[PDB]
Amino acid sequence: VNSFSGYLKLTDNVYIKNADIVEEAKKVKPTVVVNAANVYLKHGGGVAGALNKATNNAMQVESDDYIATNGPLKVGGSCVLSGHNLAKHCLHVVGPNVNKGEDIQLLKSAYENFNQHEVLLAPLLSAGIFGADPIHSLRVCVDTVRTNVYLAVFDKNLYDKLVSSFL
Ligand SMILES: Cc1ccc([C@@H]2C[C@@H](C)CCN2C(=O)c2ncnc3[nH]ccc23)o1
Repeated sequence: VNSFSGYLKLTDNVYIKNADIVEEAKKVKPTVVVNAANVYLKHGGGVAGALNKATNNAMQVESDDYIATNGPLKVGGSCVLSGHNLAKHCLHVVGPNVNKGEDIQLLKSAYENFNQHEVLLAPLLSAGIFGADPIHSLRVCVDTVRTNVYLAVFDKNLYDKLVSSFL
């Protein structure tokens, strides 16, 4: 039993809710919140900008030190950093950004990072300002992630479409 509330169950291990991931993280304090990161960990907008704003920019400060030491992530890759006031840990995962021309096949590699964590609160990777079809992202999630994932979808209209079209 865990504290996630109000989710629709899609499969054995994937759950979905119309929610603001920032507000959901603030209430649940999950072990892991996933950030929709880029390779530079520049948290300017979308989910990343919102998560970073909620940490009062502490996420960005920590991320800049990470990059200065380690260099950029790979598209499809991830790193574990602090969850600050939102979660124990933040798993920064880089899905391909279609608006930069990155290969959508890398979306499966991106979701594979979730399998290193037993339970996660997450957005749909490569959705929103990353330009991919969220219906496709949900399909890849379900077919790739084997651990327990709680997906927060900010847009109510999109949430209803994802549910109604789910196979
Ligand atoms: C066109 C459009 C607008 C928004 C989005 C994306 C994808 C859709 C499918 C879900 C919501 N989205 C997020 O990025 C998101 N999700 C959860 N919590 C968030 N908090 C701040 C942003 C945010 O796409």
